[PDB]
Amino acid sequence: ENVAELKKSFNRHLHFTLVKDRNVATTRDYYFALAHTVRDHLVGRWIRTQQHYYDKCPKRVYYLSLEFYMGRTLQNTMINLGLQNACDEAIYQLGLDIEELEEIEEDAGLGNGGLGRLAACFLDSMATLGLAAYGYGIRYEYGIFNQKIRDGWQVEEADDWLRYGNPWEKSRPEFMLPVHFYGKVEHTNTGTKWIDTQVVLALPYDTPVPGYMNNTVNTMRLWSARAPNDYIQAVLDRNLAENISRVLYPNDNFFEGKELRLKQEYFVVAATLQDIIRRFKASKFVFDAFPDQVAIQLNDTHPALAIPELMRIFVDIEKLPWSKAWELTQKTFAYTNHTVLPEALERWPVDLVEKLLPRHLEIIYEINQKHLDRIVALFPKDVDRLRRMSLIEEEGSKRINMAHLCIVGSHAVNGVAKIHSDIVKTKVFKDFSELEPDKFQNKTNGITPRRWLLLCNPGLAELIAEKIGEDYVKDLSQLTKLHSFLGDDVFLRELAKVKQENKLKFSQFLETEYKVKINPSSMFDVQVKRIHEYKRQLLNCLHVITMYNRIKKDPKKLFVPRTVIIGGKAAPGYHMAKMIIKLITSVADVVNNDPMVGSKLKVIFLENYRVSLAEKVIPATDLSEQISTAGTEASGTGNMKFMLNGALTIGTMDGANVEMAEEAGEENLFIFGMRIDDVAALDKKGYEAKEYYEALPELKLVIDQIDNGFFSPKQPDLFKDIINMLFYHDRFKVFADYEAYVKCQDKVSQLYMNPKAWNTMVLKNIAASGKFSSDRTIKEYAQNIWNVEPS
Amino acid sequence: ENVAELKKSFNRHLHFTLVKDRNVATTRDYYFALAHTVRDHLVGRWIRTQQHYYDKCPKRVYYLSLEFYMGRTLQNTMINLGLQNACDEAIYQLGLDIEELEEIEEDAGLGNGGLGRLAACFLDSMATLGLAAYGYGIRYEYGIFNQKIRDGWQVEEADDWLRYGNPWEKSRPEFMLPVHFYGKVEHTNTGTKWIDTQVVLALPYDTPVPGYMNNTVNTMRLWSARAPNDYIQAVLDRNLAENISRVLYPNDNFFEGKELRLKQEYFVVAATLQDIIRRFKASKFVFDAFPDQVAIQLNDTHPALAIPELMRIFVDIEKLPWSKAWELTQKTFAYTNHTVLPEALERWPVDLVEKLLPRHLEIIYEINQKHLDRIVALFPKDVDRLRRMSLIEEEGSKRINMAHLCIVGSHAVNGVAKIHSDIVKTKVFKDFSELEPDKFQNKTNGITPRRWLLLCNPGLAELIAEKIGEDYVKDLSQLTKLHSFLGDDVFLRELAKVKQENKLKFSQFLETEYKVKINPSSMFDVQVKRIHEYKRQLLNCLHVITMYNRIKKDPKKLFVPRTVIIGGKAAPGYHMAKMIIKLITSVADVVNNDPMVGSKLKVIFLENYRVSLAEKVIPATDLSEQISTAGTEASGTGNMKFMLNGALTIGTMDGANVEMAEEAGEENLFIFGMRIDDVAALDKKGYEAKEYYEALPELKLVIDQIDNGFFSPKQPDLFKDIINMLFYHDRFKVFADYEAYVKCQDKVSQLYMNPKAWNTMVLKNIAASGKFSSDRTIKEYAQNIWNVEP
Ligand SMILES: O=C(N[C@@H](Cc1ccccc1)C(=O)N1CC(C(=O)O)C1)c1cc2cc(Cl)ccc2[nH]1
Ligand SMILES: Cc1cc2nc3c(=O)[nH]c(=O)nc-3n(C[C@H](O)[C@H](O)[C@H](O)CO)c2cc1C
Ligand SMILES: *Cc1c(COP(=O)(O)O)cnc(C)c1O
Ligand SMILES: *Cc1c(COP(=O)(O)O)cnc(C)c1O
Ligand SMILES: CC(=O)N[C@@H]1O[C@H](CO)[C@@H](O)[C@H](O)[C@H]1O
Repeated sequence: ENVAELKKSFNRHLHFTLVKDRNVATTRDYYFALAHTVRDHLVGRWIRTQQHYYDKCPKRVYYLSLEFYMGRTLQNTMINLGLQNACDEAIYQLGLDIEELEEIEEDAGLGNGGLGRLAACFLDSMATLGLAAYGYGIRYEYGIFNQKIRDGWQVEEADDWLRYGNPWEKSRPEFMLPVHFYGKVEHTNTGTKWIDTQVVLALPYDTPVPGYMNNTVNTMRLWSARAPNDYIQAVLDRNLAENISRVLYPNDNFFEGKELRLKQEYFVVAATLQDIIRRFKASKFVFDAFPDQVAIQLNDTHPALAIPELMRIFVDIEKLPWSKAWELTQKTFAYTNHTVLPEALERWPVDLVEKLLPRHLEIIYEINQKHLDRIVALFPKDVDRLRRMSLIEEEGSKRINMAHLCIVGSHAVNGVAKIHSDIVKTKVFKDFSELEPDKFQNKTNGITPRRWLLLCNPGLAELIAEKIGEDYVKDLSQLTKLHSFLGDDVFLRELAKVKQENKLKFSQFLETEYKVKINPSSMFDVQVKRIHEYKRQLLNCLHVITMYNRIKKDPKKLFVPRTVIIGGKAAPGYHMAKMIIKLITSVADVVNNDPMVGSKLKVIFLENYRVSLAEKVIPATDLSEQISTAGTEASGTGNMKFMLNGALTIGTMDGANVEMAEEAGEENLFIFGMRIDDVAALDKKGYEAKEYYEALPELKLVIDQIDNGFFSPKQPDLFKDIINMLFYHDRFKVFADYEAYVKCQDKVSQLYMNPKAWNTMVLKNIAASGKFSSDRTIKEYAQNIWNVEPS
Repeated sequence: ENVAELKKSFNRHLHFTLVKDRNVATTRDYYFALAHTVRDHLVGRWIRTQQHYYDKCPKRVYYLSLEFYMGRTLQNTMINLGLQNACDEAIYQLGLDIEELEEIEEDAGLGNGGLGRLAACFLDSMATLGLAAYGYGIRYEYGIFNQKIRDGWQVEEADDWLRYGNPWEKSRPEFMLPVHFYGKVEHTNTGTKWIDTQVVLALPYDTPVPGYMNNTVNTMRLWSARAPNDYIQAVLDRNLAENISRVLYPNDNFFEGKELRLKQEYFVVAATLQDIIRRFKASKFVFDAFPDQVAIQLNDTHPALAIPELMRIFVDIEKLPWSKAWELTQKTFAYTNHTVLPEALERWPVDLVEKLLPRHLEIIYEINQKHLDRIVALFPKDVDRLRRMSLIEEEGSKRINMAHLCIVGSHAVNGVAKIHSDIVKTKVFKDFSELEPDKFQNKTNGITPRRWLLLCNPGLAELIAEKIGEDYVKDLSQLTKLHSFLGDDVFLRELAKVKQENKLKFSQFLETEYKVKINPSSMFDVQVKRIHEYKRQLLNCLHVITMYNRIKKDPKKLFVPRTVIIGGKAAPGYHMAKMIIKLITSVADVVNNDPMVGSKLKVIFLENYRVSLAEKVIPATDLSEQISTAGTEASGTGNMKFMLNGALTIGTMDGANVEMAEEAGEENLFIFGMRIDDVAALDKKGYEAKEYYEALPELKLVIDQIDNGFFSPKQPDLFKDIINMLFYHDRFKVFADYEAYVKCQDKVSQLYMNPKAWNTMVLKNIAASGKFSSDRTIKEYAQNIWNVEP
């Protein structure tokens, strides 16, 4: 009945929408035909959901982020709507392979990593929980670049994801808005005027966000820059305004103070706030109840400008008195802190802001005066306190500390993991938290069980549902029921078979994609995340070389075989990250082609790591590498995906790793290396990498091989830069955790030789992953920050 | 496809396609819902038509043009498909106004004027005649600019026609192709290689072209430039390649040798030829029969590069020997000449071509040598003949004469009107026509009766069909049957009522759009075409001022009232055209606000003249101004639209105007002024505008008022530039035709006072318009140049 109508709709779309028949249709046409067939099932509910929010007017949540790492939409939509099985059958009956059609879809890679994926995971949870929430960002013409490996090096290729069209976005021409830039401030008797500005239009594109089996369809609104309204040159120059939403800055945890980036931040903030204000004034709910109807979450400081923009609107446009506007503003905004790394901190030079946003610079100054006046009144003698709490930094050049603007403009500030939120509250912003202790909170990150379990690992989800029901999908805490099977050998072998099939499926991937032959029974050791010195795939590379030498030493020694996979993109300007990639492809080349090691150890640099590819490798993983230096990874989410999918974790007591051990029992994770306190002690005492290289014979060998050209014969000093940083500038102490790491790694393999105990531990991990659902994360945000409830 | 199912489809699209309901839908959503509803009716026939061409493999026609002035598509499609009445009813039942929805659609203004509209009219006729024809152009992101009038001056606004989406285009991703630029030529032992080039991808977008009531749906394929595959800057720099299809050059009859324009020309040529070759090799058809399967018409010299590109492909890629390739090339191409005006002539500097297209420059040189060798062999003593017939001009800087390249690479060359084709053949290219007399031809232009009668003037089409049947739609020569009603007073009054209702409808337009109050019973005097010194709306402006003074002179004099309308866009760099516009808005301001003239004379500068707006004003017109200097307007097509729609013509013996008099009887048109020979005689003898200003008292007054600030008090010398050109540099002799013009105009008004005789003449015009159908034009092209059949 349903299968029949689905095949009918597909043929209808292929004909009328793609203008094709079965003899001339391309694979891309079949994908689009299916996408349209599935898309139609979203319309009724999307209209009803948005209409419901208008009628019953519940408090609305607006997740304002410069990034939304959404991945592919077809499968996700089919699943949340309960149409996957019917569609799978419809496509099969028509003689096609749904998997092939699914591969046609481009990832919507409008994010760099964890930050943009958290936003994506949050949209899915907010819809599944039935909250009146909206995602607001920029519709980048180009997302995170596609990565290629040339002569072992990363090469960037433009990610032209819209070239063939996106059936999942809906232009909303009637809501276009003008955004202002430059110009000059004019203080009149009717109020202050921001005049002589250049205008860039913002056209919003709505993408539906289907809740998991609940008839709710929320919206993700992305803005695209358009020019307003020598002739030829004047028309070509329209490219200049449209360049604002042209490309996503491909840096993870790195502030790049480019003027264009500033424009993107203001662009999305101005369009968004105007749209929210307009929706408020049409709600039939004059802004007294604004914050009882509106909640705006600042995802990192990127949209910090939203604070003085709201004030600008309230004061300059709506004519509200400063005091009242300031109060509403704080009740409206909440700020989420995502990192304590110095290079990620946004500090915009007042000069640049003055030229681009002169009125906003005056507003920020005013906020700062009112702010410092309060502090001067309570702590008179304390002069330096004012210096430390100011939104303005006069170090060399004067600049705005965006993080401080976010704190004073918000009623709630949160970190993303216990350890991180603690550091944010008591160390980094001690001066602020002391004054307003109730302001700072923690909201441990999470991942959505739909995309990261049900979609990416159907085999595992089925096994679990077979044993404990399907309720866990909407309430992952349900996974603890998996404990009852701890001594169940048949279940443990079923668990091990699912993982075995994931590995085989992914092995097929690696062999067609890459030269090398993979040992499907080897242990899959994986580290996939953005290349960073702080995340240390370098430390991992030190271990791979160690295992290499060891085999070369004693060839016939009983060695648990491994397929080591390291994948991730480096920001374009990050030289060390790029050197580390080359170092890894070099090592692999030597290991994979050495006859004495052969099928014992294989190394793969998984290129173009991205959301759709994460969905493949993660379910096939046995060992998840989460080895950042303690105190560096604010939270992490990749660690959670691997835990939910049956992999054991080797890592430090950092970010959310700590809470994973808490939930699963430290004994059921391979924790190692320095802890927050240990890195501190070492810092005070002073770190000298040279000493470990001295003490550690296995390390000295690894290092001498790198620095001598053993892994770059034609370029003997190619890795000279890596050697120098490690010996004289390693802020992340690679050599200091090397011994504990290799020791920890040895124990992992020992446990791997015992299938029954390895799988018993995996079970304890999966049964303990319930806390890491973004459904739980969102619930806490909802009741402790946004003050909202399901609809 | 009746009313109930049409309303159903509309609601379905509004819901699933526009994601709306009746309470939140916008007017734009309603337009799109209807467009999609109508579009669906094209799919079956479009797939079957293209499939038919593959199976039965008839010789195909490819109209290669840098311009396609298509206008709006909804109404046209509804009409050619016989769905207009049903849709009209469906939309009405749903509580909407189809006229309002139709106004939402943007014109597809991918052309400047006559040249691009001729291409558009040809696509409609080729589909109605059932020919296997394709239109190949560039999908400009921006078409001809939208014109605004600020402080009486034209201002240009970007024509962002794709902003909200084009439901009539279909991306054809599987046929994307790479186009090459720059690089360098490498002569090897395996053949010549064009290497180290930069690549720009070309993605084609197909638009259906429905034939009139015949199940045929052809294709118009437009190419869009896309880049292949410091980081941020590198991605932004992708804008540079995509800039190739960014904007239409807004010049009419004017060559602007900009490098970007050269890129556009090669771009469309390279993508098009590769696509045609590929389709040829898949036809199930050896390039021996290539020209028996392919015909490529060069619309003006703009795609001239297609000749050495085809050769490049045949020789460098397909490895054919030069002689064989050259033969197939000539049998493939045919060239159409659209103008004899010097500023429109394409002469690209060999330097620029050398850098951008080094391999094509070598090919053009080779063609020129083989060409001159032939001429040297037949006319040894004649040295200067070689200089005159060369594709290369060494005057100052060396440059390529694109027109000469088109002549030698084509087997047929045609003009667009008898008088023009004659000049092209015997005067301009005498050296070539003498050698190959059979090469040069004429193919008088035409307009499609669908868009230009049935669509734009439903009232007239109905009246005609009521009296002589509907066969005239597909065979306009049928209009001669209208003669039988020449003495029929009731028919003549019915004819006059249709024109009366057009005027009222358009008057509603002019009053809401413009301040002024219009006399619906006044004579609508109209001149709408691109602003050009050669088209002379200036001469027209001299007459308006004349009528003005006359009224001021004798207020109570019996004067047939007029609503004078002049509209058109000036190219951005054309200073004189812009000055003339300002001069016209200035005059209007004075006339329209002068209490002594009042409702006697009103002047309007119809802004943003374009295809959809032509469809409104043309049917409402009584008098059509076709007054270019004799010998300047190669043909004209606006003249034909007005004739088919019931307007009388006042004009010179130029372009197709001459043939209009031939068909309708010179007596039934208001011809005047110098003729081709008269302008020549005056040229030899020397023209001195000062003498007419001397002799003509009415003229002297007009001129003194202009030059003294009567029409620009705050800027007394504002029109100084206009005065100078008219006295010392008027290549188009405005003062010389002024007297004959005003005299001719006086007679027009005299005939207008006699409704029965005016309408009797209009009837003789309409009944004689059959020759000007583009169906007849295409039939002649098909049997005498392309050698193709339905
Ligand atoms: O564009 C059409 N369908 C659309 C269908 C579509 C819509 C959204 C996403 C993917 C596909 C189409 O093919 N594309 C939009 C993409 C782009 O903008 O690049 C590609 C279309 C159907 C049709 C049918 C007729 Cl009869 C005439 C013109 C037509 N265009
Ligand atoms: C038929 C014709 C077309 C012209 N088109 C243009 C044009 O498109 N742009 C421009 O800048 N000038 C144009 N001109 C003006 C020309 O370049 C030159 O400036 C004047 O003719 C010198 O008086 C045109 C002139 C003529 C006669
Ligand atoms: C989850 C995810 C990340 C974040 O990974 P971490 O290891 O937690 O930094 C990055 N990239 C992609 C594509 C992801 O799916
Ligand atoms: C037909 C047409 C033209 C050509 O008119 P002429 O009077 O022949 O110059 C130019 N522009 C538009 C919009 C047209 O419809
Ligand atoms: C170069 C150019 O645009 N020429 C124009 O071509 C059209 C189409 O043939 C003619 O009707 C017109 O008189 C002529 O001015």
